[PDB]
Amino acid sequence: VQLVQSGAEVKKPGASVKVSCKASGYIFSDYNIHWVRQAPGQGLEWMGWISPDSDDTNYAQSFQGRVTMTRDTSITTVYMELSSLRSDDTAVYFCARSVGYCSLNSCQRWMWFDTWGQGALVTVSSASTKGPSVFPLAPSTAALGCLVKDYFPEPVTVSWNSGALTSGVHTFPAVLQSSGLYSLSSVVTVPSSSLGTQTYICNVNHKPSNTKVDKKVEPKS
Amino acid sequence: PVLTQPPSASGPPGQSVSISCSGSRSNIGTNFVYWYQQLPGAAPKLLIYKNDQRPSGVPERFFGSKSGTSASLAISGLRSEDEVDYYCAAWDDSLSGHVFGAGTKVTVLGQPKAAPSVTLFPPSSEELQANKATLVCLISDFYPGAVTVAWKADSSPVKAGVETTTPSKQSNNKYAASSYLSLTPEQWKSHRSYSCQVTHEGSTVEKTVAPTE
Amino acid sequence: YSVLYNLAPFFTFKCYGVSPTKLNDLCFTNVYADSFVIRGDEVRQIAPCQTGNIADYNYKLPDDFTGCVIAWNSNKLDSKVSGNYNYLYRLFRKSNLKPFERDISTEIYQAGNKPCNGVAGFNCYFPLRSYSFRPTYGVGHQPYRVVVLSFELLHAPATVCGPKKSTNLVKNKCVNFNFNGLKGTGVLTESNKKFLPF
Amino acid sequence: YSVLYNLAPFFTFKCYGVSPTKLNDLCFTNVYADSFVIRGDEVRQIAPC
Ligand SMILES: *[C@@H]1O[C@H](CO)[C@@H](O)[C@H](O)[C@H]1NC(C)=O
Ligand SMILES: *[C@@H]1O[C@H](CO)[C@@H](O)[C@H](O)[C@H]1NC(C)=O
Repeated sequence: VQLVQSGAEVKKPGASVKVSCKASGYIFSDYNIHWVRQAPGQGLEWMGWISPDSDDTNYAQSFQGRVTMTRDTSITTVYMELSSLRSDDTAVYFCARSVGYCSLNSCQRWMWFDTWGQGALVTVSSASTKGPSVFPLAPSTAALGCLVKDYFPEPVTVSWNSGALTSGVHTFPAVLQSSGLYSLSSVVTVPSSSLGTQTYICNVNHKPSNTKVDKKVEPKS
Repeated sequence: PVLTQPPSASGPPGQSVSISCSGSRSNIGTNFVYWYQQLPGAAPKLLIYKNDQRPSGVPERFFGSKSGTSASLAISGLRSEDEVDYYCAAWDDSLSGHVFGAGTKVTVLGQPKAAPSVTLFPPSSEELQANKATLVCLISDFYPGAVTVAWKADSSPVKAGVETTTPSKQSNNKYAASSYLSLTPEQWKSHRSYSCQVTHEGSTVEKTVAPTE
Repeated sequence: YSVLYNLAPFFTFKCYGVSPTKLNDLCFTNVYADSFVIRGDEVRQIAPCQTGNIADYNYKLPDDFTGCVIAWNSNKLDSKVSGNYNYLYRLFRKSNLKPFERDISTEIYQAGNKPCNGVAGFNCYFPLRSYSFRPTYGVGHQPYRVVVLSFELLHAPATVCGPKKSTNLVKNKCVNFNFNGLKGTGVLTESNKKFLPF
Repeated sequence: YSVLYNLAPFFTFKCYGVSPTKLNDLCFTNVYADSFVIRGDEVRQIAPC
């Protein structure tokens, strides 16, 4: 079957997040949907399941009052909402589905998840949405690039000459500073003869803050 | 109540790989055990359900059993498609909730030794006009992925204000990393030179920049 | 006793003791209700002096029964796609059950002499086994919602029965009487005897 | 008299003479088994007279 979920979202500690999973290709009225979370550095952690036709729900001991369950069988969607999320909730959301009906507690030992939804990635860190600052790195075979400084949150896309320059382009992974802002750099290897003739412009785009900066790299005498 | 698992597993091709997953007396035996596999950058999928039962569309090289307390499985042979982690799942009566393991990323067991490429960049003039300065040291094309970054100010090493990244795989199966040094613009001019020392497999490559080019 | 006929047709309506035809004439003092679900092959097991699945290991019925049982099909509600795992039974137990006794535990059965005691394996299995209601399954595996309407003899002042009209009585006349389910022919006269208020 | 209960659920278990509840207490001298297959409408036809 098909189990689509909401796209990636960004959030701020202490705020609220809402995701939804849509059920199609099977009868929604008698098939349970389970919620599980997968954080980097550890494995899956169980959260709970929702009754699609009934209203009784069961939650984990760690998430007894933190989670909320909302359903609407008219559009066959399950609404998942979180309130007062902590800073360590940077993870992905899976709308796992199990065959049959398991409204009771005792049926979980014969219960397995067949099809899984797409990963709804959420980024939570103690920082505000701030546009990046782009500065050129003058060459001193030549190496030139642009550093993407003080941006939040992930991700950023960098390109050279609007995608025309693709050979020798390397994008380094981001780093975490002490101020909570991220830094990234991308260098490209170019011949030393084509320095004063060809123009190299880095195209830094930051989709969460809707910031696009085009900076031209020039040699310094 | 907790389901332990080793962080990773290694094994040569055409050889069984041992994966361990152990729990409590109520976690294992009182309730059935389940196994799942997760593709990198995708959603996990069901692999083994109902103890030793094997589903359709899943091959027979996966042999798993929960034993009495510790669940262990082995894979007959190894392929490139088996580079996925495995999660062991079971139900706990006291916790009244499902538990999952950490995961074992099986690595298939070539690349020769390569010296790292180090490029150190001085702070930009536009950044210096904004009362900021950052030294960018870029590390690329080294194998294996284990480097140590040391920053030297003239003759005195500096430790405050350095942020380095974990080594990540490149397109040509090489490794790369980057180190950043947040520096006061008044401190950049006051020093004669700055050096970025990269130690890789006992060999050190150092690049030196100057405030006056 | 008239609003239960519009739910679903009754597969069986056997009644030990009290005959269904005359549920309105009698008047009992207490009504016992025991509700559970059974499969199609399991319908005959709700009977006194039976064994195997329910009347030996799950729901023991007493030898003397004066109540009634109501069985009906519930394919429209309880049966789901790929079955329902909420309803269970107990198949493994060390001993039998007393009549009208409910048991529940999380322990696992010790079939053999091996002291497993919390670890599954040989001669140590889970006593609870789930059963499903699939549409592909036959009548032998279908949801049959049943109730046990247990009754008892008239040894107490009657409380619950039908809404029969209570007419005014007469004295010193040859008139039939119906006092809480018992009927007879005679005359009603005032007597000077004494009855403790209980 | 314990492995036959794990095969399949029983539609009918009527027993003439001996009662099914006390098969363990007695000890018989001759056991005859006659196995065949019947349809649903012919289940009740396995009966005397
Ligand atoms: C059972 O209750 C529901 C709830 O409204 C009702 O729609 C249904 O008619 C009831 N069944 C009866 C009265 O047989
Ligand atoms: C009948 O024999 C087969 C042969 O292996 C076995 O798989 C099956 O479980 C047996 N049926 C039982 C024990 O009810």
